[PDB]
Amino acid sequence: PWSSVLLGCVAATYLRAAGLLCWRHQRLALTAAAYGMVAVLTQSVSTVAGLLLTTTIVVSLYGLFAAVFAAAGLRRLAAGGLLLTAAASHGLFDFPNPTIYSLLNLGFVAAAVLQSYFLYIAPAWGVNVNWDTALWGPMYGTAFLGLVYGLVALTKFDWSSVVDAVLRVACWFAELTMWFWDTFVWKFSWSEKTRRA
Amino acid sequence: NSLYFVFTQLNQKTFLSYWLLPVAG
Amino acid sequence: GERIWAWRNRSENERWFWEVFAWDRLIFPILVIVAWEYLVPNHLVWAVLAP
Amino acid sequence: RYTVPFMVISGLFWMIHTWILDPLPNKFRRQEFIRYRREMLHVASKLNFR
Amino acid sequence: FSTITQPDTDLIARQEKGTLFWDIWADFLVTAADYYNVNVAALSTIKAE
Repeated sequence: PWSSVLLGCVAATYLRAAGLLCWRHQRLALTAAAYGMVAVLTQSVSTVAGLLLTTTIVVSLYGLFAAVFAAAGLRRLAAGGLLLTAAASHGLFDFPNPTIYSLLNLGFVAAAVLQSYFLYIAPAWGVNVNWDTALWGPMYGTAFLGLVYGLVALTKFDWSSVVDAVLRVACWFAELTMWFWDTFVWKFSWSEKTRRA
Repeated sequence: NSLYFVFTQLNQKTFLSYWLLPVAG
Repeated sequence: GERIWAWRNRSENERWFWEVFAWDRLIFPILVIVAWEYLVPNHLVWAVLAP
Repeated sequence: RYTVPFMVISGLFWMIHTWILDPLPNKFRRQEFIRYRREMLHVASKLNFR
Repeated sequence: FSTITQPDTDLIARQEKGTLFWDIWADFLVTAADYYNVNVAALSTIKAE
């Protein structure tokens, strides 16, 4: 779509918009109101999914602050949708009954797939991405984090599986190191202290 | 928790850790 | 002998620190870790996993 | 280069005093051992059954 | 001193084979006890061995 690949990303953010008395829902509603005002005017950390969400918030905040604060208007619309992405990730930051955020998660992952289609096939379809770094970067970044969210969320994952994988890799390298030592450097029957003297 | 932030001796099992000192010196 | 007896009753901690702790559990692990990291190449296996 | 020759000597002699001379496999090895006659012949001189 | 005053090849080899014979395959006392033992005179040439 050339310069309307940005309109495709805008449609992705509109899909992100598709997805009570506590302060968190008030914060989400305030962020959505800020998205509405910006769009009409410009024209916790202890889980891996939380890491991706925080990252998304940070990146997309820098994105809005690098494009909107700093078919030409699609370059501002696709960056205005980054605040909707940040609102969705701050909603999922407390993922609070999970059934409230389940549909938000489904819309988030579906439009992350749509952005990871549009922006990924954008260079091969004619348009160029390398031109504007501070504009073009954060949408690719949030699409990446969105996809790895649909991988770290869909399968439970958590820090437990990360620690288990790190321990398995270190354990296999440990047995390789012990075999290498006992076979080439010094036999463990020579290195250790023979008891029963 | 109930232990101190101190090392453990490596010469309780092998003397091989003593090979690093002259080689590095 | 009286002064040695008095000083041996006074100290009772520094003697264990200097006879048990100071080399084997304070200085020698530091020396072998620093020596290994100074010796082995800048490799993930040799710098982390093998030590 | 300094440590492998000791392993080479040890393996070279291990082939002649353990691999060929005296093996020792695990698992079911009843029918191969006449040792058990002597082993049960000294059971009252071994530790009280428990 | 601790390294030189350690068991040699003969003592180490007599520590694993000795364990294997009088310590690992001497668990047949429970087998022969559930089937039949007399012990004591199971030495010499009782012919029940």
